[PDB]
Amino acid sequence: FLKVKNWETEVVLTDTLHLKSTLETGCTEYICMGSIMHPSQHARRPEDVATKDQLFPLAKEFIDQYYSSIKRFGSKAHMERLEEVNKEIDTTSTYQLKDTELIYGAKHAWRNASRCVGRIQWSKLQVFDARDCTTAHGMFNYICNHVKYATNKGNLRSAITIFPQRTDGKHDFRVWNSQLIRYAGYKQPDGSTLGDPANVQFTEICIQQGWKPPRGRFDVLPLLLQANGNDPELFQIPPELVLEVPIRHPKFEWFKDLGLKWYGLPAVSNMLLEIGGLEFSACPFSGWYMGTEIGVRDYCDNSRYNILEEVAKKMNLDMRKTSSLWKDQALVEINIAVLYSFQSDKVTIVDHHSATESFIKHMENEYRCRGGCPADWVWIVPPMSGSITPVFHQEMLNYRLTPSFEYQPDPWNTHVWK
Amino acid sequence: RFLKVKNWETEVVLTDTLHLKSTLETGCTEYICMGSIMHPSDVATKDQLFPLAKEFIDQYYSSIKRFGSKAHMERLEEVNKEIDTTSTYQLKDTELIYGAKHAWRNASRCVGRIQWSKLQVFDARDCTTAHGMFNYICNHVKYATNKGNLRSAITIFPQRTDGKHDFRVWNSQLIRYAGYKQPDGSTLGDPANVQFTEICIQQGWKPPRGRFDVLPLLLQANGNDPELFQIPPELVLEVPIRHPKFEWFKDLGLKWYGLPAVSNMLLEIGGLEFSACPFSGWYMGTEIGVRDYCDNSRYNILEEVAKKMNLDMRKTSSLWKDQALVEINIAVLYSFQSDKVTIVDHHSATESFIKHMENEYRCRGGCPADWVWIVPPMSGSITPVFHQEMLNYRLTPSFEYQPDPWNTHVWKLV
Ligand code: HEM
Ligand code: HEM
Ligand SMILES: N=C(Nc1ccc(CCNCc2cccc(NC(=N)c3cccs3)c2)cc1)c1cccs1
Ligand SMILES: N=C(Nc1ccc(CCNCc2cccc(NC(=N)c3cccs3)c2)cc1)c1cccs1
Ligand SMILES: C[C@H](O)[C@H](O)[C@H]1CNc2nc(N)[nH]c(=O)c2N1
Ligand SMILES: C[C@H](O)[C@H](O)[C@H]1CNc2nc(N)[nH]c(=O)c2N1
Ligand SMILES: [Zn+2]
Repeated sequence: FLKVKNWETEVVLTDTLHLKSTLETGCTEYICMGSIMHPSQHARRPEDVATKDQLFPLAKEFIDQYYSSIKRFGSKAHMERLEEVNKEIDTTSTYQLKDTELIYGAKHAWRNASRCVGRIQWSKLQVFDARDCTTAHGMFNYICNHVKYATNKGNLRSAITIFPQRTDGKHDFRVWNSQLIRYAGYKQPDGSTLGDPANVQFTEICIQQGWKPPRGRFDVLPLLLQANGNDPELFQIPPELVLEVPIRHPKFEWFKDLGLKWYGLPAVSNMLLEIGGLEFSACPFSGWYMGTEIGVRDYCDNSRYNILEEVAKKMNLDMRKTSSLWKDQALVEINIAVLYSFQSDKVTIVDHHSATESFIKHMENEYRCRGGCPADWVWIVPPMSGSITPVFHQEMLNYRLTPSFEYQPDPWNTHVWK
Repeated sequence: RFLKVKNWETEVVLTDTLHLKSTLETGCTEYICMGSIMHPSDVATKDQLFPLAKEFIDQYYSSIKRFGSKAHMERLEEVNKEIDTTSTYQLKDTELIYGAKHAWRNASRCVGRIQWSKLQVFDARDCTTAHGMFNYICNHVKYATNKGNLRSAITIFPQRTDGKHDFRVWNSQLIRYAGYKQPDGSTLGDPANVQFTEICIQQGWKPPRGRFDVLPLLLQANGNDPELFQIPPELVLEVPIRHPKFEWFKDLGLKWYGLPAVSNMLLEIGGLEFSACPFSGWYMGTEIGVRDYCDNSRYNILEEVAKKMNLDMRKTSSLWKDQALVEINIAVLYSFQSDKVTIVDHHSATESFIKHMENEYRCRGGCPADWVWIVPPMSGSITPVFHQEMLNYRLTPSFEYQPDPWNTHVWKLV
């Protein structure tokens, strides 16, 4: 047993779920790696060509968990499923999930994502089975339908589309984009950057693949889709599917003249979904934004759009010294505008006060029914106004449960072209 | 072996070898991280104390380029005789200074460590009575305050012996405002300090029952009952909080004290335990402006400030709390700088800490840092530390938490 305490309310919770932890965190009793971005390379099966004694134990564990989840441990269907997975592995070196197992696994990977403040929503996830896909054109069709369903004219719905699992590591399906909808970034001749600097490398690959860049500040990037290990292919998302929000301020009339906008649907497309030893290398998932992601990180990181200096100018703030807090003052105003703008256009968004409150409630729920909730304080606490949100004062235990979402390498570092 | 940390904003990568030198638990396991737990998890025997002392003496003589020297070997033998004959030993003055500075250098939660080697150490190990502790502390406050040009200092009282004769400052800081529960459930003054205020009152303190009453010192010498002392008011430097643009802000009636001086921690050097070791530096603005003034459980002034700002408080998404928070923190910094009382804003402090960290990695092989504490409680990602990977581990000498003394003291009178 391990207790976590909220230092604002004095609520103490007791964690037993961590006893089911599978993978190393990176920490030891002598060193804590809680702020390392990727602390551990402890995986569940070697790189590929997993033998029977390597894959079957992972499959048995997942099937066991699913059938226990539904109160059917030891049932005929459970025992039948085990022998079924045994035969498939024997005859194909892999196995295939039932539709129910796939949905269960995708929801539990989200439920297990310790870095995610949005998991109160975890069991409301629309799962699109795209395991019949064979080509980049088919991937594009599946993605377009995902975007259209999830956007829902601004009433955003959480969804995930699951493309065929990895077989041998040479026939991977991959979305080369980091998100389905991102803005381009361009290296200027003098040395500055136009657009989004995070995406300069990916933009150059698109350009180097034939994409004609409009060379603007908010150029929706094309999709670069790889099916069955083949060379990736470019597709333009139909603009009527890409919902965008112009950013204005409820007090500063001049704010709109900064020419800022952002897109409504965040859709992460470069993670790997791991279920029962199976690896889904293309599994784009989407929900909706917390305001700070755009207002604090996308707009105000120094290596991102870096707009703090410009906003502070128009606000006529004393920018001579840091102690005037001109950065902090402009940062607030920017995040007010982002929220006001989304809310004005009826595009789903959550502020960091409401999101963190919801997450404290989700923590309650999880400790009550499940005996714990893995949570990464470093990621859960919002990047502004940390201590006036409830999660700042909440102790959290972090451990790794399966199914899960994992990082994976950018495919241009590993793909051999044709 | 080596460990690498990366700054994701600059892509600077640093190599940590110093973590190999740690031999104290963090609390994490290989399968669970407790990096956000506030504290994870009578005194030492002869056999426990021998290697602890050896490691520290070895570290000291290595630091002065005298490892293996005749003086090094004689000091080890001298220390060993004392442990054998007395079950304990006494630090040399140079060792004490070195140890106190390195406890600071090793404090993984402290963002102000670029200053670590400029620490005035007051040796108070000859003190025997609470009156003596008062004198030592008044002198500390006066030296450290320096009419607003704050200087870092520590005063070190006698080390623990059998655990039955501890020296303790019962206060959590040397200067701190009282808090009073009211019968209607409200709180006057600082809610954080209600319990200690009650203790003082019971010991005979007559409270003014105001919003900013400087608490008395409650001082325990040699394990005796603690005794009350009033710090002379002219030694307590205070700053009235006003705002450079909101003329109404002064009418909030806010003030704070200029000298932060923590007095409830334990200083461990070579296995010796200094249970009374108050230390002082200067404030980072957010400590007062974000935590002291805006924590819901503290002075909790967000509502009143936001009211006077005419903000829409009907919905969170107006970010009225965030807007009021910045203005309060502007006022705190402007007020201290106008009165020429040393303070550091969080941007300047985090910037210096990154330079300190890099310097430490270059000259020492690492710098244990607790990201959860180093990142300021507001505007996190617009400071450089937010993007800095860090490694947390425990080196000694170190500052440690210890139980509040009223939970363990066995009383003597009547
Ligand atoms: C429903 C609304 C949701 C909200 C408001 C939300 C909120 C967030 C936020 C703010 C982050 C931090 C992102 C960053 O700093 O880059 C995050 C991380 C994450 N979210 Fe959620 N989320 C939502 C839905 C989902 C869904 C549907 C999934 C998957 C099915 C998911 C999985 C994850 C994962 C895996 C991470 C960790 C990312 C990483 O390690 O880089 N979230 N979430
Ligand atoms: C010189 C100026 C200094 C500054 C600006 C500074 C800044 C800070 C800040 C902001 C914190 C976090 C406090 C909190 O959030 O509660 C902290 C923690 C800490 N500081 Fe420093 N500090 C300074 C000097 C010192 C000195 C002189 C010492 C001891 C010799 C020290 C030892 C510590 C320790 C041990 C902690 C951790 C306390 C804990 O774990 O609860 N600091 N410092
Ligand atoms: N910071 C940079 N790159 C960078 C950009 C973005 C990210 C974010 C990674 N994660 C994206 C993510 C994951 C999970 C959730 C979200 N946000 C959401 N609300 C959702 C997405 C899908 C469902 S909810 C975003 C990290 C580094 C750089 C600046 C300059 C050069 S690189
Ligand atoms: N927040 C509460 N309690 C509370 C918890 C922690 C603290 C402060 C703990 N840390 C003090 C500290 C330690 C180290 C450095 C500093 N800050 C400084 N700048 C220095 C102090 C000495 C040298 S530098 C402050 C105060 C009240 C409560 C609300 C309601 C009931 S209790
Ligand atoms: C070094 C540090 O771990 C890194 O900058 C983290 C900090 N916390 C974060 N928290 C969230 N939600 N997203 C992030 O990208 C980061 N970055
Ligand atoms: C639960 C969490 O560890 C706790 O609230 C911490 C967070 N980080 C902190 N950081 C600092 N500097 N001071 C604090 O008191 C805290 N509190
Ligand atoms: Zn850890």
